[PDB]
Amino acid sequence: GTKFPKASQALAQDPTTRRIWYGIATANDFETNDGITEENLYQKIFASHFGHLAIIFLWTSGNLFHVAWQGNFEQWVKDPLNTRPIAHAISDPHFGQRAIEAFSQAGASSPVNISYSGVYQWWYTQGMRTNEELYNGAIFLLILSALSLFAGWLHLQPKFRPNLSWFKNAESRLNHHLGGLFGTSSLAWTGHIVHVAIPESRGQHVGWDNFLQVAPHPAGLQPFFTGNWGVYTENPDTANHVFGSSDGAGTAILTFLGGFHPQTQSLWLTDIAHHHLAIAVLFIVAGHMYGLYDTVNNSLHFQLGLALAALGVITSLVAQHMYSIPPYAYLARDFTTQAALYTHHQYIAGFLMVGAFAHGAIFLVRDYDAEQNKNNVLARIIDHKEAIISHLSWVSLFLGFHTLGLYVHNDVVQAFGTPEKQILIEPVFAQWIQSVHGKSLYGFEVLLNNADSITRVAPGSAQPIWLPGWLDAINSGNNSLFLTIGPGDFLVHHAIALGLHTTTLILVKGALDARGSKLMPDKKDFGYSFPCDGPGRGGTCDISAWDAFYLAVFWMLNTIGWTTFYWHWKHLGVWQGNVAQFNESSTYLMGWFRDYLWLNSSQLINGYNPFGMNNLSVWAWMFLFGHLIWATGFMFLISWRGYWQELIETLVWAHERTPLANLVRWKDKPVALSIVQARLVGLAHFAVGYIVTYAAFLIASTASKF
Amino acid sequence: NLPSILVPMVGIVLPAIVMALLFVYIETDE
Amino acid sequence: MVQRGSKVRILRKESYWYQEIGTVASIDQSGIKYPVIVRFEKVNYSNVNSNNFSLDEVVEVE
Amino acid sequence: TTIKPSAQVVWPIVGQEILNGDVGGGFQGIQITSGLFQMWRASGITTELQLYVTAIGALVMAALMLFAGWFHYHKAAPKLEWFQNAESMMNHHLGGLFGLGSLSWAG
Amino acid sequence: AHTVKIYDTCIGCTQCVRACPTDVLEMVPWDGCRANQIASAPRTEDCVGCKRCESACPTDFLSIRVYLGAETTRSMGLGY
Amino acid sequence: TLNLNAPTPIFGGSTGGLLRKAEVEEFYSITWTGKSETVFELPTGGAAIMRAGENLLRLARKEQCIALGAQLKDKFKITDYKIYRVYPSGEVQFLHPKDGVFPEKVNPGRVAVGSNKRRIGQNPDPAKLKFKGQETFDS
Amino acid sequence: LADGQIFTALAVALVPGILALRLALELYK
Amino acid sequence: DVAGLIPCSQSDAFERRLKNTTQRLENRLKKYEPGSAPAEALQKQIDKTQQRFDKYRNSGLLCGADGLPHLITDGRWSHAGEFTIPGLLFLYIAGFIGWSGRSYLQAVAASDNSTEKEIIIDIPVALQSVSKGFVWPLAALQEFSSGKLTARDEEITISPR
Amino acid sequence: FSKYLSTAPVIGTLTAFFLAGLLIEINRFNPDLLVYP
Ligand code: CLA
Ligand code: CLA
Ligand code: CLA
Ligand code: CLA
Ligand SMILES: CC1=C(/C=C/C(C)=C/C=C/C(C)=C\C=C\C=C(C)\C=C\C=C(C)\C=C\C2=C(C)CCCC2(C)C)C(C)(C)CCC1
Ligand code: SF4
Repeated sequence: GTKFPKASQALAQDPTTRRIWYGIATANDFETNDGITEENLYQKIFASHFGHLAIIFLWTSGNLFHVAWQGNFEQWVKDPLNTRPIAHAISDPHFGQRAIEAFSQAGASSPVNISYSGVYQWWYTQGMRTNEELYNGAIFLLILSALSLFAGWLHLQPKFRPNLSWFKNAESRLNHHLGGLFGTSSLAWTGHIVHVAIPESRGQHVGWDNFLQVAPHPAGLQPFFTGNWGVYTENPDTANHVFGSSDGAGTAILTFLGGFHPQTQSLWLTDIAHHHLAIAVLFIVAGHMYGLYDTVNNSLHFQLGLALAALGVITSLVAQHMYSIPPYAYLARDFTTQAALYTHHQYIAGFLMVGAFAHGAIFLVRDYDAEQNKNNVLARIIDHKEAIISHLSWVSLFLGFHTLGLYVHNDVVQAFGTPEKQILIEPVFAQWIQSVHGKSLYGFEVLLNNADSITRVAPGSAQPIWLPGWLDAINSGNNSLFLTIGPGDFLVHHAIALGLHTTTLILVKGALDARGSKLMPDKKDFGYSFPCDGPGRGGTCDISAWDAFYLAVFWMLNTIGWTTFYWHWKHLGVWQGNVAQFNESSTYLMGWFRDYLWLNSSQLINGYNPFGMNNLSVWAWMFLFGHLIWATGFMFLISWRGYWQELIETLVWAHERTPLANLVRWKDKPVALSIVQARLVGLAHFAVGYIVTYAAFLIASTASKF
Repeated sequence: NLPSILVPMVGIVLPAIVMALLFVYIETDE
Repeated sequence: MVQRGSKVRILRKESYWYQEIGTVASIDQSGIKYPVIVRFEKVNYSNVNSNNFSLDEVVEVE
Repeated sequence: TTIKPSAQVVWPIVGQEILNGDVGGGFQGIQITSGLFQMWRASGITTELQLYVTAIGALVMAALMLFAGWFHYHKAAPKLEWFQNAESMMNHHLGGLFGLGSLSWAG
Repeated sequence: AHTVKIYDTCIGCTQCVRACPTDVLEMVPWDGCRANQIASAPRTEDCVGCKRCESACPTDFLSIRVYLGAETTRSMGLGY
Repeated sequence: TLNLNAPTPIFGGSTGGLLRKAEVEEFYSITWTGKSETVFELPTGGAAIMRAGENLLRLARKEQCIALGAQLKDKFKITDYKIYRVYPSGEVQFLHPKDGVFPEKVNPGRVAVGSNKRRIGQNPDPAKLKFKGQETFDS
Repeated sequence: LADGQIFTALAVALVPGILALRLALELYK
Repeated sequence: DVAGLIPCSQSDAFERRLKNTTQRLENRLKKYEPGSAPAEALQKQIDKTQQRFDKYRNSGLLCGADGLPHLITDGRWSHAGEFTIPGLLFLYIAGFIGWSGRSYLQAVAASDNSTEKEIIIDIPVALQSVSKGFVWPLAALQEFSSGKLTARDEEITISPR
Repeated sequence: FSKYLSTAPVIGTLTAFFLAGLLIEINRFNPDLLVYP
């Protein structure tokens, strides 16, 4: 009968330690707050969003303030090809003389980090040149974070609290965001490219002190109204042009060169601007157009579960398109920085997609009404529900037996001294597509390997001018634009498919079995996350919808891991110009053990040793740190509540019976973590361990050999 | 002269108070 | 009405053998609700074979 | 000293016969780590023939114990009070099994 | 405390009552025939939620169901 | 009535019994009349001895009192085990049998509380009770 | 950078420093 | 030349693997007595390797830059021998045991102890389903066209909604 | 005994004894079968 926790009234009467844990676990779980109403819920969400908004801005301000103060951007802009970007200083009192001596690196005198987020390459392209331009963004974001905070506070006050109808006006939000949020922002970013970014890449300084005076083009805005848009197709930059300075600089602000800049190996600024200007137009027009709509509007989980499903899709795209299409100068050449950005965003994509299906299952338990959803599209998947899972179950089984089978087949015959007996399947359907995209390496000789096809010529309106720049790049093996593939790429791609199929099955089944099955017809009555249904009826562990999300988090990490494992190993050879090592060893699993894990861990594992230490001791310590916390998760997942609760009782007895200690007492009675709690806590250790093992290895292995 | 004071305030001094405030908030009642 | 020896299919969807056939041993001939006892070749998750079912939950395919 | 032991020569199929690698002498096989070669050398076994009877003596004693599991249950299985005679069991296992069984090995 | 509900599909077998380790349940006369009996829960404050009860019901889709709720000293099984 | 005091068994032990939960709130007392001087397993450790009695044992949980008398029913046929809950440092005296007869035997005059007039296949979805203080299985 | 611009940054950080103290109280309220 | 692959007759690194394996066996053979049972195992291990290389040299296979033969499947009938006829060879025998279990269980489940003959499987009906398994691609066409390869969804156990 | 040979494990091992031994001889007889000619 204590005041804490406020949001959960029932928890507040629990006299044990469970109260504190669950009071944290049910705090921001607003849908089960005591005495809550729908109108208060929506107004609270809006304000909560501002807090997140402020944090992202502060984070980027923290990404700005520390670089301007302790980084080396001004030093970096001068010759990016050898300077290591500095994240921030190292102020750790436990450091010794020899640890300061090792991390005083990147040409610094005090210890600092070597940054790998790529913000230096991104900010350069955007037009930032000096540390003081950095200092402006952090200060500006500080106000914007406080302005979002004030606004969140503002829209919670009586006179400014919105009504319910405003929050549920779905069509207007899409219209206003593709109008505003998408339309106006993309068009303006083309403007920031042409009014700021492009001049600075051509040696011309444009700042607040002069931006109103210097125009982006010699005689612009007289052709603009008269329809003579073609004047902006004036003289681009020559192949001899040196990025960031005026030796070879042109005057174009809108182009369609295609390919990559020969020096930077990244997109043309003028090319990025036209793309954003064009997409902007598309969203502004579509944003002026406005039974399932009555269902997607009343469930906050359905909207979010699609919003993560949209976020999860485009997060994967960001990883796929940034490694093959580098958009920032020299970002293709900073290989560790190429490695961190791909892995990071791919893991995020896995969480959102898994999360999308997780919140979908919550919708099915608390909001899906069988009688307001009848004879529509939603309830017709529930109709043949047993069919979808059963077929999906088969494909996973099918994929697994054969994909593992081919790898083991190759391994054995290779183990016996006979590599020629391996089963190596050429990715001919894939090799078709690159050849259809213009890659004349595989020689399939149709569709822009065909020099006369109507696609390459485009006899309609003489449009196709991305083609020269593109064809040069697709045949040169100096980038990652449609990388060469062989037997290794075939097997992994089917493994990834196997990973995508097994991960999707559990998440779809979890949502589809959330409301009920034969083993548990009334599952919906117990809510989303509950322990089980006892040892009766054969046993019911891991029967809750939450547990399905929980098991799937193990499968996604494996899937997203295999993708990042594949992407990493392949890139090692290309960056070291010896693609042959990977091509022959990646078709059997011992190669991934000998030439990928063991081989690339040589330096990382020697970050410190009995003879000294180097600048990789953190990564070496973190690697071991990750292994420990990964393994710590196994403890909570294998040993369950009962064992611990009985163990705790002997400690409670011992404390109360020990003089000089008996005198003091706990306020909350000690109890073991809950059944669901342990799964989450175990998985959290496991997953953090999964990443911080991979983060330590990925960064350290590449930073030592380049 | 700036981080040498600041990091043992945020890492040491700050959790000594914000867990002290969040000890008297978890274990008090109405 | 469903007799004794009556091979019936469950319409009560909460049953494990919903949309499956078993024969009726008997019903209760009293004023109680839920009288029908049905036996199946498949066993449920607690490995039993019967319940007091009702007659608005069965069909008479024979 | 130099020659490592090897038993289990592998059959000539796909390349599992490459496990029959050069061990020393005119013999090729899987290097055994069971220590039977250093065990039998102390026991004095110098020709393959002496061992040959043994496996036979290990087969016929396997048949004798399997018949004794038959005979002492299918025909003549003892009383409960024959099992609760612990002191006569402790006397015999100490004296006969560990005592004479090491006395005979001392012989 | 935990919630223990008893539905009208009870066949008066009395197994559940005798399965409960803390004596939370008891049989009471059914009025639809005055010959059947149904279980009743006068001591829900002692239910630990072990679910031993639900395992004892023979009926194909149990008549007594235990939905775990707010925890207290009694329900958490503490000797302390 | 508990008639305290009553003779405790001849036990002498149990680190596994009755620490500072009891003296602040809610401990227990089983009572029976054991028809021998046998030895029996306690829930804390196991052996005390049953008296002729007036037997009495102060336990910690109502769970612990029940599994004692189920053994008294199975292994000793002592049907007279009468469990309690103490005065001021406990709550409600004489919980079992609350109606004078055994709870596996049916007694009229008891109240059908929790008795539900529907099936569980006829259970509503929480969308018909959403944002409402009604609970999905209530009645 | 400079030494003085660092403290002007730390002086304008109090403008987030009072509203989050108010908004989290307001999100609690 | 389906993806730049050169044939194994004119693959130069593929014929290099044959000069690399027996030389490792020749180092294994120079040290031994050339009449010993190691050496009769050392002349075999060359020649069992040899006819494998003279199988893939002669098959018109497409070896890669590694010197190793690869498999092509878009299925054309120039490269049908990689996947198609070794693949449908699985499919014929898979429906054989597939029409064993489809046909064994419908009769035996109409018995008194219908499940002990899943434990103690009768040697009559199993070898019949060996004979009934050989007619698997033809027999199921009059099953589905009559409808007795599936059921209606009022006959099948289906999880609640 | 012959009915004991009709129970599930012995019939699942002796049938596995035969078809596996088919592949032992035919991979000694016809070695290294990647492709059909
Ligand atoms: C032998 C009778 C038999 C038949 C005709 C089927 C038929 C089917 N199974 Mg099932 N299944 C069976 C037994 C059978 N199963 C057994 C014994 C197991 C445990 C190993 C499974 C586990 C299983 C899973 C996990 C899945 C299926 C699926 C399927 C469907 C797709 C085909 C497939 O890929 O199978 C799958 C093949 C396997 C899992 C491997 C082979 C299974 C065993 C080892 C075959 C053993 C045969 C036995 C030795 C024969 C006895 C001889 C005697 C009859 C004379 C199809 C309806 C899938 C589905 O749902 O499709 C929609 C699916 O995901 N089955
Ligand atoms: C059934 C499981 C399955 C799944 C999920 C995938 C998924 C994929 N395949 Mg794979 N593939 C499969 C089976 C599968 N394949 C089979 C059986 C073969 C022939 C051995 C291949 C041969 C193959 C090649 C050569 C390539 C891919 C590629 C891909 C990827 C891109 C899509 C594509 O090109 O599809 C193509 C569509 C298909 C192959 C048809 C779908 C598979 C059907 C359902 C299998 C049915 C088997 C059939 C009954 C066997 C009878 C043979 C007989 C007719 C002769 C994608 C991950 C490409 C890639 O790696 O891109 C990066 C690529 O180049 N696949
Ligand atoms: C299930 C886990 C769990 C959790 C989360 C809690 C939580 C709590 N316990 Mg309880 N308790 C538990 C189980 C638990 N308990 C168990 C199993 C026992 C033994 C039976 C106790 C016995 C107990 C007693 C006697 C007391 C608590 C108290 C507390 C409260 C204060 C935290 C504390 O005093 O830790 C103390 C921390 C430690 C013992 C860790 C050792 C610290 C060493 C010396 C190193 C730290 C020194 C270092 C310099 C750190 C300085 C950092 C700074 C510079 C930033 C907190 C609510 C207190 C309370 O309730 O007040 C009324 C209290 O008096 N607990
Ligand atoms: C928001 C992201 C962010 C992050 C992760 C960091 C991280 C760090 N800062 Mg930096 N800092 C930031 C923003 C950030 N800062 C901003 C916006 C400013 C200008 C106001 C500063 C001004 C600053 C100075 C002067 C110094 C640091 C220092 C440091 C380092 C040691 C810790 C410390 O003393 O902080 C002190 C932090 C401040 C004085 C201001 C922080 C203001 C941000 C917005 C707070 C964000 C809080 C975050 C959301 C809380 C989440 C946890 C909580 C909910 C439990 C550490 C690397 C020290 C250093 O450089 O060591 C080498 C140091 O001397 N920071
Ligand atoms: C051509 C080709 C190809 C492809 C293939 C494919 C694509 C296929 C698919 C497939 C399909 C698309 C088909 C359809 C199907 C569907 C369904 C619907 C199915 C079902 C099935 C069933 C129904 C079965 C039955 C049976 C039998 C038959 C026997 C046994 C029993 C059973 C019942 C199981 C490849 C490249 C590889 C190679 C080359 C050529
Ligand atoms: S404790 Fe775990 S295993 Fe036991 S019934 Fe609950 S969920 Fe199942």
